[PDB]
Amino acid sequence: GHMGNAAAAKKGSEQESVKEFLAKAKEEFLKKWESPSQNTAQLDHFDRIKTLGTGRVMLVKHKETGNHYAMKILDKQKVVKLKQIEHTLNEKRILQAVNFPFLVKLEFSFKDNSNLYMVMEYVPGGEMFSHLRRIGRFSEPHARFYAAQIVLTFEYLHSLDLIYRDLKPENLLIDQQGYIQVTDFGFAKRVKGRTWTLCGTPEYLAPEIILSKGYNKAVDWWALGVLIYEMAAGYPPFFADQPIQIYEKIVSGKVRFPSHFSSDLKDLLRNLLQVDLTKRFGNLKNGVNDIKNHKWFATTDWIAIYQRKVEAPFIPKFKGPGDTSNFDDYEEEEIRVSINEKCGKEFTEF
Amino acid sequence: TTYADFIASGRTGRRNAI
Ligand SMILES: O=S(=O)(c1cccc2cnccc12)N1CCCNCC1
Repeated sequence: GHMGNAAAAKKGSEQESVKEFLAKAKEEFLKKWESPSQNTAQLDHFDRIKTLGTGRVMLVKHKETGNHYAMKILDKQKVVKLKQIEHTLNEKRILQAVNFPFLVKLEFSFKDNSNLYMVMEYVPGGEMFSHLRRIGRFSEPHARFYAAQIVLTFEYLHSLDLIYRDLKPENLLIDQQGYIQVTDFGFAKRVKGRTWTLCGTPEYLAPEIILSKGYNKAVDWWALGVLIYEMAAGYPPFFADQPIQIYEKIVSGKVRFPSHFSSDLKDLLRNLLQVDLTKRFGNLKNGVNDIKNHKWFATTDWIAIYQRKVEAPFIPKFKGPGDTSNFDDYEEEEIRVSINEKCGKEFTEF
Repeated sequence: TTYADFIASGRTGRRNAI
């Protein structure tokens, strides 16, 4: 066999320890899932500094403590117009219930007459997208460091019956230690069986999202394949001028690789970007272990990644607190709070 | 090359959800 007695015993114990950890993690999550947190601050506790992204996310500073945060501002009337009510309430509910080193932490939340506010920790290193486009492509060890954190995060989320559905470099931030933070849960859904919603980003959609058939958590493992491909190649495996042409390529599944990709990497990606759900890694009898035990991850110490004891390959430049130099610039619209309360009934639970 | 096709696709910037 591939493992002698010692290595076999070690791997089996590690995999049982994961089960033990996830059982406790799920009990913790479900407690907060059932009894959420609300209205833990108000607007005038913060000074607005700068727009980090676009509703809109702004760097703010806590007046009392001087701590910096990223505050997401949603216009209640806009969310209603876009039929986003359920999406927004669910994002807040998820963020206040989960807990994992690579998931952004919601520190405060509140609402006023016009807006909903989610105040999260400030992740100063900017988006992965920025650094990927800046250096072109990541070397395989670099790409693997990020990928391992996504694998652990999806293992955690999937144990809670959460499907993520929004993976892409634009939605992954780099923290001051060089580790990844996942932030956007507007498309996540808690569902045990199949679901059908057409949502996500074209380059990252699994075939079974595109096609009318139902799908399950395995779409996230397809999206991991897309992410790892894009990190290591510098462009995604399926693209074209228009989303319709992208979907046609995805459903064909004919994937080609750069000549510098290792054989281990191509083998992993062929098993993740697998159109046949009966064969896709992450969807088989052995679950996530088919991925974590793949040769491309042989040098990955999963506990050490989780414990954040691995040296990161890239450490963002931080010129002090409140430095936004790793983010793009956006036009600054003033925050307006109406005399009159808007859509109060629809957003009671926030 | 594949990269040049990617540049020519116009989808090299930030991508929006559908
Ligand atoms: O960078 S954000 O503004 C952002 C969001 C949430 C928490 C954040 C924490 N720190 C910086 C930026 C943050 N962003 C919004 C658009 C979607 N892609 C990446 C997340």
